[PDB]
Amino acid sequence: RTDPMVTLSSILESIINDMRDLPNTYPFHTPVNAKVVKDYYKIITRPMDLQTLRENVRKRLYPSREEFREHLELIVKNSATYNGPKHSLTQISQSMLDLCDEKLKEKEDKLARLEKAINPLLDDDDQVAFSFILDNIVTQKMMAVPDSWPFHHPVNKKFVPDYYKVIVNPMDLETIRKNISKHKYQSRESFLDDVNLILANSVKYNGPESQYTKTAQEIVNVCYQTLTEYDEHLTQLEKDICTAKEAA
Ligand SMILES: C[C@@H]1COCCN1c1cc(C2([S@](C)(N)O)CC2)nc(-c2ccnc3[nH]ccc23)n1
Repeated sequence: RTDPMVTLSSILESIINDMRDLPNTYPFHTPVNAKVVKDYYKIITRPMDLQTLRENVRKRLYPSREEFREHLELIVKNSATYNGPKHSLTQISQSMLDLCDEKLKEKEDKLARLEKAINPLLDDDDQVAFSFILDNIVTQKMMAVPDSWPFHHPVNKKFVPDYYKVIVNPMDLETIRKNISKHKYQSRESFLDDVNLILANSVKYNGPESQYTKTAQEIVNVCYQTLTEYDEHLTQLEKDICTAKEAA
């Protein structure tokens, strides 16, 4: 009878209420006015605030606590970049994230039940096993490529100011890991689309002959090599995930 997305959304909104009530948080309650803070979008790529977060909850945009927390954490990350890692505003934003984490921990079993009702694949043992393997390929093989650090995380526009003018469809290994953690990939095909986007963006930003692109090529190649080594197992997992998906 009960729509678990409604129940989840009410929990998330309550957390937003609690974070809004923390001291000195008003600078985070609504979007930054980028006409008064005239350099804001030259530095920040993914703006976020509590009003936008709440509207997104009400748009039923967060099927689990992961997607919600990712957006909440942008508030902290943006403040660390724009104001500084130890600025009072960054400490204030971190106090909101800390409270969120306390509330999520209090409610973790309830949240897990709602999340699996919304998306039964989150509790499917073949999906979980498939995602586990992908994450290990990323951390033990792809991130182990020498000098692969430029590809481990999203580019910070503060440090590479023209990056997102050139690269409008960015991708990086942390984002892929976040996608794995959310069970975004049900087979290798979608995973390889994101992996190859890293390489394509290197060709575009750094050039096809750049050492950065040679490193990106090595990341892609070790991914192919490892997927091949695990092909028989991965194929069975993919088949069983498909079956579970048809059933859900
Ligand atoms: C532009 C280069 C090459 O293509 C891939 C992305 N690349 C990055 C990525 C990063 C990040 S980061 C610190 N989160 O922004 C993700 C790790 N950083 C710097 C960088 C930053 C400052 N000076 C630099 N000099 C040369 C590179 C460079 N390049």
